[PDB]
This record gives sequence, structure tokens and C-alpha cells, in this order.
Amino acid sequence: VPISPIETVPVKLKPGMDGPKVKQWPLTEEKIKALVEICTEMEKEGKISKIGPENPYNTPVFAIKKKDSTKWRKLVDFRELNKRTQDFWEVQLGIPHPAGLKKKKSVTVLDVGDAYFSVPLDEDFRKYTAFTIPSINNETPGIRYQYNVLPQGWKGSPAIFQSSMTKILEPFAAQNPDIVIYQYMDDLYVGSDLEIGQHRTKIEELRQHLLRWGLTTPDKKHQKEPPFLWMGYELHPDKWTVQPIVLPEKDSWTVNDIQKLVGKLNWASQIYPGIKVRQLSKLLRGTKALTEVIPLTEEAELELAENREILKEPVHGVYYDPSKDLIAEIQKQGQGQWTYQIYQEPFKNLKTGKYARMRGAHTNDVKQLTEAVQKITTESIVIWGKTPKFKLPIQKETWETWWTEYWQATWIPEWEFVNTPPLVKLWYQLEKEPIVGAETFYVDGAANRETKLGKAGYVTNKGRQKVVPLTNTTNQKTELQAIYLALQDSGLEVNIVTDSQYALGIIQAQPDKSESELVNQIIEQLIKKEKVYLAWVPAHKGIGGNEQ
Amino acid sequence: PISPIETVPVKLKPGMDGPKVKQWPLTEEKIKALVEICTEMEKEGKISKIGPENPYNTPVFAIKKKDSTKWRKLVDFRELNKRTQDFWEVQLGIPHPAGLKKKKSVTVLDVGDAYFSVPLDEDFRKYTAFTIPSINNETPGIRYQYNVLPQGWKGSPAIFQSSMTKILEPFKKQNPDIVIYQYMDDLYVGSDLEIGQHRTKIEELRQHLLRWGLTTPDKYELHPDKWTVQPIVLPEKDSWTVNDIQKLVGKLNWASQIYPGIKVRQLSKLLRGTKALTEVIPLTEEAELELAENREILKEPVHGVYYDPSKDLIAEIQKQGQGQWTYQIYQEPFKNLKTGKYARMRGAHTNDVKQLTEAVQKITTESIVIWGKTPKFKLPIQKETWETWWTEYWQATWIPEWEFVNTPPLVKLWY
Ligand SMILES: N#C/C=C/c1cc(Cl)cc(Oc2ccccc2OCCn2ccc(=O)[nH]c2=O)c1
Repeated sequence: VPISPIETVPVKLKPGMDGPKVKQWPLTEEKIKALVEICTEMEKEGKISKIGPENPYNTPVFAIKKKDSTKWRKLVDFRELNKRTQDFWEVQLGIPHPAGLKKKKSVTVLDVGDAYFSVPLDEDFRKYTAFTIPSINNETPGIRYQYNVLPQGWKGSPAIFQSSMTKILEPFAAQNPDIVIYQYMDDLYVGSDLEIGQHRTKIEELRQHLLRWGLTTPDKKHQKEPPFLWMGYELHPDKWTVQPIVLPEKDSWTVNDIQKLVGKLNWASQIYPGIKVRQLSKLLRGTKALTEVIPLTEEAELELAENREILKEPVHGVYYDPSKDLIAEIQKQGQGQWTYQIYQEPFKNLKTGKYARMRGAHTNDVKQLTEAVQKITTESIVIWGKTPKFKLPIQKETWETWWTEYWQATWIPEWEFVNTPPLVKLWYQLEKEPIVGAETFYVDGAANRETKLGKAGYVTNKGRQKVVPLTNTTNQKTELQAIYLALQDSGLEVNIVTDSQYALGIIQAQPDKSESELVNQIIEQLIKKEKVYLAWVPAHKGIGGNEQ
Repeated sequence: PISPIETVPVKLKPGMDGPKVKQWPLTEEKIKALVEICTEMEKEGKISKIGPENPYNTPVFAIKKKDSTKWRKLVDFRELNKRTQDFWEVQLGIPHPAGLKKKKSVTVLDVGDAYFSVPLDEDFRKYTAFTIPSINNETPGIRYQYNVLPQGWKGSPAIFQSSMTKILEPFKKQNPDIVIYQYMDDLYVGSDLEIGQHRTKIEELRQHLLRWGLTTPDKYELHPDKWTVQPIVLPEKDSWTVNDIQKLVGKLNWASQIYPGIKVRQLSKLLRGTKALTEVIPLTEEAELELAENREILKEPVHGVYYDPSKDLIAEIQKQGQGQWTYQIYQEPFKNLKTGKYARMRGAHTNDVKQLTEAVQKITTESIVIWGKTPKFKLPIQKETWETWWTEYWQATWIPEWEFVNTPPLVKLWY
């Protein structure tokens, strides 16, 4: 009977509401007689108390059975009460990443039993936790109860328990500032650079302090020894890695299985370098049916094979040392996928990761690199509380040119060039002024929304004219098609004039790749050309730019 | 400290709950700074620690005071603001002196500290809750709520308004021609005086406020009479080419959405044949006349363009390169209440984000001086980049609303 003299947290019901009145008759005698046995023992420990039924409230009470049925378990569904209770501060949204942890000579894991039931509940609120054990048929008086402590499944239990635990740790951490205590759910994680004897002494001291407040801690040694398996991680003394990943072999794949696969691969990508989720997730583009069987493509199976080959041998991450520099290194994988490693040491990685661009039809390598740098900067700020020095496969000239002529304001911190290919470069640049001694192509295209036929053509200043017919197209596609035609039929230096703000917009963005084959062909042509000047004029204003 | 009166009761709009907003991850530096600042603030009774029973949260950041080497805590109250102050734009709402923009010099003073001597309504304190974050989510954040009128909250100057009026009353008597307007934590003081006279008068107001108990760590002059809607400029060229006339006709055709009395036809007839872009085309009489007509019509402002107080202000910014940025403050499309161009020192000091930040601050301040409220920005920057780096160069005590734009403007050089 570990009663707790802990200051309770004042709790209210959402304004306008009241306690849950839900009534429960059913069902079986066995479950009832099983409930009495537990309730009497809980009352003896002061966790619950019988109440005279003066206009009280009620909550459903079930009883279930774990494996190894020698021990019964009582269950209470607080859903209806949880609806009516006030909101509380979020407990912990995210979890600490092992790459951000710092080396400690000794680490101990302490799990507290009866965590919630050892923390008292606000008095005036207790009446809302009222519940009833049913009599055996015969409409006889039942056994009323209410919680004097934090009920399991109640909305406010985790946060209140967390704060209570914090206030309990408060006087202990004051006498031992050299030791660091982390708090996660029902677990405490202690660590120190103190010698093993002094460390274990301090651990036992902490256990005693906790036991004085009514919080139990494991008697035999202290519980587990490294690993340390935690939240899908393997934490060793000198290293961290991920729990073993299993990629299943199947003759047929479904949206669910592909979801699990992409999930596992993503999870593994934080440490094992090179993981590519692009094709496999591209299979998942259809959002319609979850049980639908999806055939794998060749690129997908190739990608998955490369992932298996990567996952063949195990790899490990190291821990963080504040005294040493934080370095980030990025490499392009070529498919629009980027991979990165964050390290304080050449052969030791703190962690790794990947950036892929899902949004947008068209883009270029420099922009994607910038976005990657952004992602890594955010991640680094979150985990280590600072930003890394960057090693990037891009020349300063390329970068500077790009951000100087870019319409949008980007930024990158101090970075150094790495000569490791593939390097990031600008494959082509449009002329900023018209070219003297170059043929001027006036291009246009059009389409019928219904028939989807359309056509694309050009008329030049040398009197050269062409019209190429199209099928299954759109106005935009013909507008790009015309420019493509002009690129095909001209020399090494060409002046193109378009009526399309669309096409102009796509081209002026200077993409080095696209998910449209046409745009890719146009890109190839622009690369092959020595000089290209693209210009725009108002459509249907009839100057030099008329239809076809 | 003492309670001069009881606490002014603060209610929100019925049906609206308190603000719940995530706390952005911060550098260890800024975290430690906030920890020091809040330790001292807790020591002075300004803020107190709270439990799990307070669900609400408001973001907090660490910036530099102005140029100062000491850290300053900047709370982002925009959400709580939107919740309470739209009622407090009504009940306690401070009137805006439209004659402020006419003055030849306007100085901005920081009166914020004044709010710290006044207690806050006991029931309202739970909505001021903020969280100092921990690195790598290792510990739950440190949680405080304000016991006194918080800086950045628009309700604060609204409550302190009477005291401010009282303290200012003697100064306004000896200086009837000086305009004084209080926006949040700042006091805007206009005058037609010479710069020397103006600065001496500002110092007079500083010593006046100081001897009356208000500390102003101002220990920054605008000129709103020169602020207007900039004219659209057509390129001045000796000769012309086909390309130049194309850019001209295009730009004018774009301007037709603004000034409908523009005709591009005679310029269109001059390019009639299919020609090389580099071919020089001399202007005719029927052309040049039209160019002059379109030039003289572009220097006169728009007709039927007025400020709607029921509509929010929108500020668009576009990057012109070489440390230049152009902006337009409007309400409805193509009707421009204000236009301008911000510039800075070129090279080895400022980068893109810094320039954009200072531009946003300048525009916001102008908007405050003119319409008495801040515009919602459309920012030419990546969301996460801005969200990461905006607190570096930010010297302002308020935060304007913003969003982020893609699909680059082809307007660009046209403006
Ligand atoms: N189950 C379970 C345990 C989970 C667990 C979760 C977290 Cl967030 C931290 C943790 O260990 C630490 C506790 C206090 C300070 C630092 C720590 O880690 C420092 C790094 N480290 C990890 C393992 C090891 O043996 N040595 C070592 O130095 C353990």
C-alpha cells in the first residue's frame, strides 16, 4: 500500500458538459466475482473507494484475460469521460534521436510499476470516475466505486503522471547535477560519467527516493542491460543502430504490403546509406484501394534488390561529441533522389538520410540541392541544436550564378566544394539578349479541347515555314511542341518567340529534368545548342507573333 | 510593484478557445538565452511556471534588441491576437491618426517596458502560455505563463491606453503640432520640424516619459511625406529594335489591366512583318505620338482606388537582383494603394534572406504609419528556409502575417 502525498493537478470538465452517465448491466457472474476480488484489493491499497449513490455518474466496466490466465485483468472504457474532460498539454510528440545522444560511462533503465495508480487524482474530479459492479441478476444493489488516483485510459493520466514524476525527481536532481535523467512514458533513463560503483550507488539511492514517494523500481539488478532495444532502435554503449529490418519475399504485392515496405526502408534510411524509395513509392501513387494487388515494375524490383544488397551487412551510427565539428555531406543518386551523411568523423556516421522531391512537374539539380541543404539544416537544428558545415558537390560559380539569377531568395551557410562526381552543374543557360546573326523563329501551337487533335508550327524571318500535325494533345503541349520544332529545325544559335506564358515559364525555370518526355527532349535540344534566346509577346495582339 | 486598479477582465469571442501552436526548434544558443531571460523574468514576477492542465501554447523566439549584443525575447502573439484583439479592436480599439503620414519626419520609440508594471487578468493568464523547447526532445519544454501584460499582445497597449494618454497629455499640450500614435509596443512621433529640432523634441519626449516612470531603451527616422504610389516607367531609348518594341508592347499590354486608356495598336503596326529580333525599327509619327500618350497617362495615378478598412492589406514582393526589391501594397487586384522599391548596401554584408527581411520590416512599418495596420505578405522564399532564418535579422517587436509563393512573376523588370 504505497499511498502518495503528491500535490494533485486541478482538473476541469469541458465547459457546459458534465460527468458520463453511461450505465452497464452485462454480463457474466464469473466476470463480476472476478471484479470484486480485484476491487477489494484496490480499495485496500486506497486506489479506489466505495461511494453512497447520491446522484452519481457511471462508466462501463469490462473484464478481460491476458495470456497465462492465472492473472485476471480489469478494464474500464473511459471514452465517454475522455470526451468530457478538459484538454491537457501534449506529453511528448517526438522522441530523441540516438545520433543526438552523448556518451555516458554508465546507463541504467528504470521502469516504474503501477505508475498511474501511484499518482493521486484531483479530489473534486474523482466523482466523475464513478463506476458500478453489477449484481448477479435479480436487480440487486451493486457495488459503487470511484478512483482516488489516475485511472488507466483517462485523458489526463500521462501528462499529469509526467509532471508529477518531474516534481518528484526535482529534489534528487538538485543533489546530483552531474547525472542526467531522461523521462519517457513509464520509463526513466539515467546516465553518468561516474565510476560503476558510485554510479550503481546513485542508482540505488534514486530507487530509494522514488520508493519513498510510492513509486516502485525493479529489484533484480536493474532490469535490462545493453541493448537497450528502444522504439525500434538498438542502443549499444559505444554505438547506435536500428533494430533488424525484415524485407518479406512475395509472389504478389498489395498497397498495404508496399506501405509496410516503404515504411521499413524509410526507417532504415536514417542509418544504412543509399536507400531508394522512389520507384516503390511511385507504385503507391494510386490512393484508391488499400487491398488492391499492385504489380511491381522493373525499376521497382531493381531498386528493392539494391536495397536488399544494402541491408545485407549491418551498419552502425555513433554518438554526438559537442567538442567536435558537425559535418554534412550530400550526394546525388541521379533519379531525382539525393542521399546524405552527417558525421563528426570520416569513417563514423552520426546518422544518414535521403531527400526526394515529390512536388512539382519540373526542377533542376541546384534547386533540389538547396532544398536538401534546407532539410538537413532543419534536422540538424532539431537533433543537435546547431547547423552543420556543408561539403557539397557544386562549384561556387554554378551556385552563385544560380542564386543571383533566381527569382526566389534562397540561402546556404558556409560550405566547401567536393570534387566527387556526379557534380552539380548548369547544363545550359538562355541568352539575356537577342542574338545578332541568328535566325528568328516565330512559333505557335493550338488545340481543340474536344477532338484533342491540334497542331504546332513556326514561321521564320528567312521565309522558312512549317506546320506539324498532332494527335491526343493539349494547348500547352502544342505550345511546347512548337518550341521543340524550332529547336529541331534551327542552327547552333536561335531566337525563338512564343505566345505561351506557360512554355516561357517552364523554360525560363531552366529545368534539367522533367516527368514529361517532351520537356526532356526540349532540354536535350537546349543543351545541344550554343545560344538560345527565348522571347515572349502578347497572344492574339497580332504584331509579329500571329497564329502559326 | 502594485496593482494600480484591479485587473482589466479579458474575454475572447464566444466559441473561440485559447491558442494552441507548436514551438519551432531553436539553436542551443537562443535556447540558453531564453532560459536566462525567463529565469530573470520569473524572478521578477512577470511570468510563472504552469502545469499539464494548461493546454494552450504560443511560440517564442530569441532575437537581437536592435544592434545590441544582448539577447531579446520575442513572443509571437499573432494567434492570440487574432482571437482576442478583433474584439479588442472594437472595445478598447485605438484610433488611427490619418494625419501622421503627412508629417515630414517620423521617429519610432520603444515603449514596451511600460506594460510590465501592470498585472494581467487572472483568468486570462493561461492563454499567454509559452514553451522554451529542449534540444532533441530530451526533456519536455519549460512552460511559463505571463503574470503581467505581455509584449507583442495587442491587448497590452489597449489596457495601458489610458495611462499612456495621461502621461502624454502634458507633452501634447506644449506641442500641439506633434502627432503621436501608439501601435503595440511602439510610439510613432511625427513633426514638420527641422531634423535638429525634431531630434531635440524627440529627446524631450524621451526625458518626459523617463521622468514619469516609463523607461525607453531607445538609448531610426522615417519620412512619410515622400511616400506614394510609384509611376510605371517605359524604357528611354535613342533607337529601337524589334525585340525592344516587343518588350514595350508587352509591358504596355500588361499595364492595360491598370490604365484602360492605353492603346498599343500603332506600335503593333510598326512590327507588322516577320523580322529578326535585332533589326532596328525607327519610330513613326503615329507611333511616337502613341508612345508619348502612353507615357503621359502613366504618370497620373489610378482612378477609383481607395482604402477599404473591412479588407486586409496584401503586400507582394519581387526580387530584382543586385540588392534591389520591389513591392506593392494592395487590397483588390491591380488596384494599388502603395508601391515602392527597397535597396541596400551592395556586397560583403547582406544576403538574400537579410534583404528580404529588412524589406518586410520596412514595408510593415510604412503600412503601420499609413493605414494603422500591417499587411499579409506574399513572400518569394521557401517556407522552411524563411521559418528557419527569419529571426536572425529581425529587429521588430511585432510579427506580420505571411505566406509563401511559387510560380515566379514574369512581371519582374516590368515593375
Ligand atoms: N529501453 C531503453 C533505454 C532507452 C534509452 C533512451 C534514451 Cl533517449 C537514452 C538512453 O540512455 C541514456 C540515458 C541518459 C543519458 C544518456 C543516454 O544515452 C547516451 C548514449 N548511450 C546509450 C547507451 C549506452 O549504453 N551508453 C551511452 O553512452 C536510453
